[PDB]
Amino acid sequence: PHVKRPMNAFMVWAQAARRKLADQYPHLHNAELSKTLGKLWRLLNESEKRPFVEEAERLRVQHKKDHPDYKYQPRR
DNA sequence: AGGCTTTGTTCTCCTG
DNA sequence: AGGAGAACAAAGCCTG
Repeated sequence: PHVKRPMNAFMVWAQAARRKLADQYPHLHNAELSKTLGKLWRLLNESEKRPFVEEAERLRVQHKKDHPDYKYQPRR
């Protein structure tokens, strides 16, 4: 068994945004989508980012509670 | 199976 | 010393 990383603010926000974007732009692939998502992300300010920042932090805390002895060991 | 693409978090290396 | 560099979370498509 090999766990995986908790989502950060950007990833949490991109779940529902990618979706809405893919609707609007069916002809686009996730590569291109991601570029548009980037710009849309940095277009937000503190207040607009806060809920996802908070959401990434509770997700983060939960990950530690779920996996106490976890340690991130990326591959080479 | 793994690349393409993004941000943010966390890892593994270390020269002068 | 701390930071450059890269992995890896999400998505779904798509050759040989």
